Amino acid sequence: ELVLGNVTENFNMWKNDMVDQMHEDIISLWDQSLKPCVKLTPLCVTLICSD
Amino acid sequence: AVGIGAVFLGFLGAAGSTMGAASMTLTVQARNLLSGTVWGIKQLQARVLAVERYLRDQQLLGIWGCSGKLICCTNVPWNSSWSNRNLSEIWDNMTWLQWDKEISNYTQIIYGLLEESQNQQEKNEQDLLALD
Amino acid sequence: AVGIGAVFLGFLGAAGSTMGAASMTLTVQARNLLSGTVWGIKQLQARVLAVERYLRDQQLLGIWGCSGKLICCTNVPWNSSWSNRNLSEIWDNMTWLQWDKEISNYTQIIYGLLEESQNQQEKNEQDLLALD
Amino acid sequence: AVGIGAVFLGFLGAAGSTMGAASMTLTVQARNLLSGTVWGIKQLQARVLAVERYLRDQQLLGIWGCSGKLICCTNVPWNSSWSNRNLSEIWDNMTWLQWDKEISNYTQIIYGLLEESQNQQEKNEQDLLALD
Amino acid sequence: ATVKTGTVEEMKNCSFNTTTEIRDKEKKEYALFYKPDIVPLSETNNTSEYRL
Repeated sequence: ELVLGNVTENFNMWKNDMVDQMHEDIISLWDQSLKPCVKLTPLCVTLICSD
Repeated sequence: AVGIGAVFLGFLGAAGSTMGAASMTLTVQARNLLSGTVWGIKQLQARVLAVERYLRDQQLLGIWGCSGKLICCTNVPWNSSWSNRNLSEIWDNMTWLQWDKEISNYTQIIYGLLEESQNQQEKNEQDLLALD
Repeated sequence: AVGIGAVFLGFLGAAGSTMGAASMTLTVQARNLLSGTVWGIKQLQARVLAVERYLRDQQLLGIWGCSGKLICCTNVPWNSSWSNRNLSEIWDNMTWLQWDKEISNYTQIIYGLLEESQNQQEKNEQDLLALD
Repeated sequence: AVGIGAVFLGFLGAAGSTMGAASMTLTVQARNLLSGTVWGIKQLQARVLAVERYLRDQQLLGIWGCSGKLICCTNVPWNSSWSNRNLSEIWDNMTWLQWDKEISNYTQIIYGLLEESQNQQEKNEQDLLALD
Repeated sequence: ATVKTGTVEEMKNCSFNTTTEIRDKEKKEYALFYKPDIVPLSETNNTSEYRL
């Protein structure tokens, strides 16, 4: 709830670091959640197809 | 803005108040410095730094005097080159964050003085206790 | 049961003795609250919680007074709404565990009283050391 | 060898100086006892041991007295069976390391005297503050 | 590799069927190996047959 009163502070949107924490946490979690799942290696066979 | 239940429980909430008026709130910051798969290592590393931050402060306070006192006097005189303001500006006009912009110059000079003041005092008390 | 070498070294060994006679054993508990692959994470989380448990008590005693004293007085009068017993019942009849069942009500009233009792002491000493 | 800016920042550097001379340097040791994939477990385990070591020392110093004082007197007399030297050998001739080779025998007898010495004092003080 | 002295004959020239990207198609392929990586495959009439 804490509005700081008579303070003024120099924010930045593009020089910001916390965006790269979001980015690394995202990739490291995506890649973690795939490790237990079925690798499609046996499925690289010759497909025969029609429309 | 200021309320003693929560002002430093989200930290910082008195920082506009000027240095004299801020000095009644210090306890709320102190009591909040220590709250609480690879994410296990993230939390452990974050916790262990927050402990060492706290202990390294409490150790400095031990060595200079005073051991837990939040506010204490020190028997180190304030040098003319630092003396650039009348006391009333410091206590009644500046904010703590603004005062830091000044005394963030030359700080370790003060810590060297503060440490050695305590050494000489413990040498002196030891002789008084040797007579006593 | 009681024995100051081991009573609290596996903890709690005095708990039936009544509140007055337990006061001689506190050091045995105070000296033991800090004794010492995914299993590595279980042990690290066990250790770091035991440190944070300990430091948070030292921070509270530091803020109310007294900085490391095991026992001390506090300039908070004991209110009639808590005063439901004579001193002899407390020190000579109840156990600490029996006492907890009462003063586990309203405990944060007391911690509010204690913290502010210290603020006003440190302010009042600061004026005297300013006159000294 | 001795130099207060670094002597104990790599630790130990006064160890040849004799016990009386080394006593001016103790602060440099204290202020350095707490500096700072599977390798993350190795580092966390090193940190967490450095913390618990440091705290168990401060816990003892609290319980005996004195909670932050680096040097204090203790109202335990020195028994004749340890009194095997004149004070002038101890303070002016031996090194701290050479002294340790003696009182590394039977040190726990002294801890049992120091701990119990504090109890009897804190009971005595409580009876005086009980009339304050 | 070209018969001759142990300076050249330190190299064997060997060929084998690799599995392509396509699990059902195997392709003949070749490489040079030093004699210490290679051992004569048994169960044969002292032939040109080998393994790692």
